[PDB]
Amino acid sequence: FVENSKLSKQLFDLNGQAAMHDQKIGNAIRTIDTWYEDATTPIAVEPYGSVVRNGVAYRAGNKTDLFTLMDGAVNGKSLTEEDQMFVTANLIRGGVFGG
Amino acid sequence: TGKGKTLANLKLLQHFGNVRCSFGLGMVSLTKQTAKQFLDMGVDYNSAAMVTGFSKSRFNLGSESLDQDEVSVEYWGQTSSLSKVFPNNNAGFKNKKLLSAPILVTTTDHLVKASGVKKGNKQMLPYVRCMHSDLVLDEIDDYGIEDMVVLARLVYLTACYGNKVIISSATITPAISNIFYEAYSS
Amino acid sequence: MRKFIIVKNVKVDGINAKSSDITVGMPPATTFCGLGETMSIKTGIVVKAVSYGSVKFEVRGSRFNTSVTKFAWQDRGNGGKANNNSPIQPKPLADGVFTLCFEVEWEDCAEVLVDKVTNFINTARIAGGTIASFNKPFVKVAKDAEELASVKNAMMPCYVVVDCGVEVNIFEDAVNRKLQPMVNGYKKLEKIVDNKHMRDKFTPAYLATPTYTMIGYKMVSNVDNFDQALWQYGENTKVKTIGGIYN
Amino acid sequence: TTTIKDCVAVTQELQNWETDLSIKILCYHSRFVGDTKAQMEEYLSKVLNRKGDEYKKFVDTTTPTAYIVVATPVVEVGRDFDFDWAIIEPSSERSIVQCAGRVLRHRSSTPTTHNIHILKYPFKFYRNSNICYDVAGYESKGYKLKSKNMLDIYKKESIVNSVNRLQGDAAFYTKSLTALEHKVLLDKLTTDIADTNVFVGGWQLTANPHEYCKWRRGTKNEDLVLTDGKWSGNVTTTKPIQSKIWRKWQGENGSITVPEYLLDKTICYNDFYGGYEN
RNA sequence: CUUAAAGAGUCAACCCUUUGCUUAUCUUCCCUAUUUAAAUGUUAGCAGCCGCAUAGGCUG
DNA sequence: AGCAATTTAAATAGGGAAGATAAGCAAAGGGTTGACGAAAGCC
DNA sequence: GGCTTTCGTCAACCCTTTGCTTATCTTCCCT
Repeated sequence: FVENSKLSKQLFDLNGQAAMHDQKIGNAIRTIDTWYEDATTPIAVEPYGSVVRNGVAYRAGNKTDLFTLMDGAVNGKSLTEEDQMFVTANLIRGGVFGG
Repeated sequence: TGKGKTLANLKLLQHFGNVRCSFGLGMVSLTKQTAKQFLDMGVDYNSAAMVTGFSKSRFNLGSESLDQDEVSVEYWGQTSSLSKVFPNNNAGFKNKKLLSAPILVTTTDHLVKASGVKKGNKQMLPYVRCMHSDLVLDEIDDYGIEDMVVLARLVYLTACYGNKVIISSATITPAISNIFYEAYSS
Repeated sequence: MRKFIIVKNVKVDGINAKSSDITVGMPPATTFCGLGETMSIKTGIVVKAVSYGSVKFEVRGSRFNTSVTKFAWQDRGNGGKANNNSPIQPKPLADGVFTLCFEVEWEDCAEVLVDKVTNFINTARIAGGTIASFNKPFVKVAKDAEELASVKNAMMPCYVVVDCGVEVNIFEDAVNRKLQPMVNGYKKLEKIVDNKHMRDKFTPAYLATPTYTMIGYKMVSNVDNFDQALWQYGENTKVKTIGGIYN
Repeated sequence: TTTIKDCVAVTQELQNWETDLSIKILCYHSRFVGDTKAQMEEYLSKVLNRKGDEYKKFVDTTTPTAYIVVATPVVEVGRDFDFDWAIIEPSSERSIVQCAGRVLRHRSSTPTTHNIHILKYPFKFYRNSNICYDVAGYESKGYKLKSKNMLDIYKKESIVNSVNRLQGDAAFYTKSLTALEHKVLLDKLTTDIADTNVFVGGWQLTANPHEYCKWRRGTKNEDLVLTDGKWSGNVTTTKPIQSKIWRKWQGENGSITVPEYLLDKTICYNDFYGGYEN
């Protein structure tokens, strides 16, 4: 990401050598979420099923985001294996889940 | 404006007889305009002398033969008898046009040095010019305040030898008209 | 046609900051008018008005209390008590760098006028303070109003005093309109019948209570009319500006 | 307008001004090279001549067009120009009368509503609110207007002629432009001798009236000279906005008169508008 | 002759200690730098040999 | 031994996460700065 | 007969914690 750089597109140049970000790779590890509502393609494991590119969050407003399933599991609501696997996948992804 | 002020000034000068005047005007181009009016109405270069002391390189293009414009610096004129008392027979072209002109259509800075100078003998030529010639200052309101002060000094010096001052300004302020009258009265 | 002599950066220290009972700080225009008439007496150059500005001014003390002066046992007959500390009467002291501009009328060269003002200032005392330093005074003339402003701007940098007048009284408007009060003169209470303990025995003497006007500080260039900064002795046993009340 | 950078500011605003009007912008100040300046003069004298319809052939009058000339006081002195209308930045009242004389100078048709729109403030108000009319005006440090609002110091609707300058008023000079003008004129050109005055006596013997009263007293004025396309000093030719320029004459020789104050920085000479601060 | 005239404020000092700012991030797509042209300005001031010469001449 | 050319255009947009805390002590001094009135030796 | 020294006489608070203003700059013009 650049702003004032007098150059339109930079590249991640680890010591000159062309490289790609670890977050790019780690996002591609966690592109396993095929368990949302309109499940046609795997999306990146996110607390909201959110993608910047498509401009939509596949798990927002329809009670399958990570926070409601986490609250549910904690309380006692039996999480379905896919929902359980999604919550576990977000836990090994990481992130602040408080508020 | 547009009523022919400078032509009326020449008419007023010629009402008293033959004309001997210094048309001191601001700007080079306004002196060029008054010279062109003087040329096309009745005045030749044996009586008129347009003086702009910078030798500007503004030439007329298109057709030199079909111009009928661009009043120039020749002054066939008549050399006055005062040139023999000036240093080295006055000078070349410029001071001969200054002193010996019956009608001197000039930029005004060739006349305001008559009132005096810091260093040198640059006072004598406009002094002896304004001694025997009338003074015609047109649109004196466009000058600065110190410029108008030294112009009224020139008016006082011109009136010191009986010559006639023609001021031609439409937007005159009583103050200006008054102090120019008081300079002429002194 | 007006003539002025300006003494710029008059560093004075030991100024008696007690302008009156209720004003402590910058000396009022009665002080500088008194300085002007003092030179009218010593040097003979008779002074109409003085325009004074403050470059720097600090009252000695804190922000709420002035530093009192350690008094010396100088009265007669109190020996024996001289070993103890002398009692302190209230006289605040201050330092101030001033710029003075005297309206004078002079008929000789500017060099002897500058020399006379310098010889006065070398023996002068601004508000009871020793004149620590001062630049060489320079003469400037106000032929017209633009020339008056030339003299005005020749006192840069200084904060001159402009009169803003009294509406109801001093305390009220000092809070309301936030202007500064100072002594513009005095009010005569009683004729003094005992001239034995005075400076002159023939000069008539009156007990006085200081009248005050309300004034503001404006930089000399921001003052529109220089006559509103030139204080002079008015004929009401007061001092006043030539330009009147600053608007 | 009043000064040169004011003229290029009005020009650069009007060139970038989005409107349905077909604005065609000229710059007409005095800081120009010998060639360029002279060319502007001859063109303007032959297009603003309205005693006949010869100008229809020097401009494109077929298409509805706004031919706008942004100029400094070089237009109000000695120019036989005839504009349909003028927008005046106020500096002095004789400037108002002279730029009224540049509108309907050759025609005799009376205007119906309004042919002059006077600006509310000079542009020096945003740079110096203490004094703003001193550039090309008789306001100064000794003669300050109490208010700079032209509703306060001028009539809101007024027939501008020489009458206000001809009458002469000394009272209320701090809140009207005309009485400010008359005041200065009687307070500098007075019946005294002073030293820089007009009745000067006793001082003619001295060099004082030629030193303290300097004829054409201007600023230092050094001359940056263009020699065959190559400038002399710190000039740096630039490129104008090319939005609405109607006429732009090029120059190769000549000289520009730069004040010593603006010599510090580059005057940045340009073919369209001469000198500015950039 | 300016609320004129006049005046020593001195001294002394321990700010202590303690500390988890951690957590997870897709920058990304897109695309014509195009076309010219004398390097001139003598472009070199040399190689022998005639001589005491680093004086002066000759040879091509 | 100075000569080194001109114009033309420099990217639109979408985002700059909230949740936590922000110490409690104990100190902070006074020492001189009094003029009238009244006994009371003293020239 | 003042006159100068020293001792006795008479008191009692409710404080508040920065702005005041805020600096002396170029149009014409021709030489």
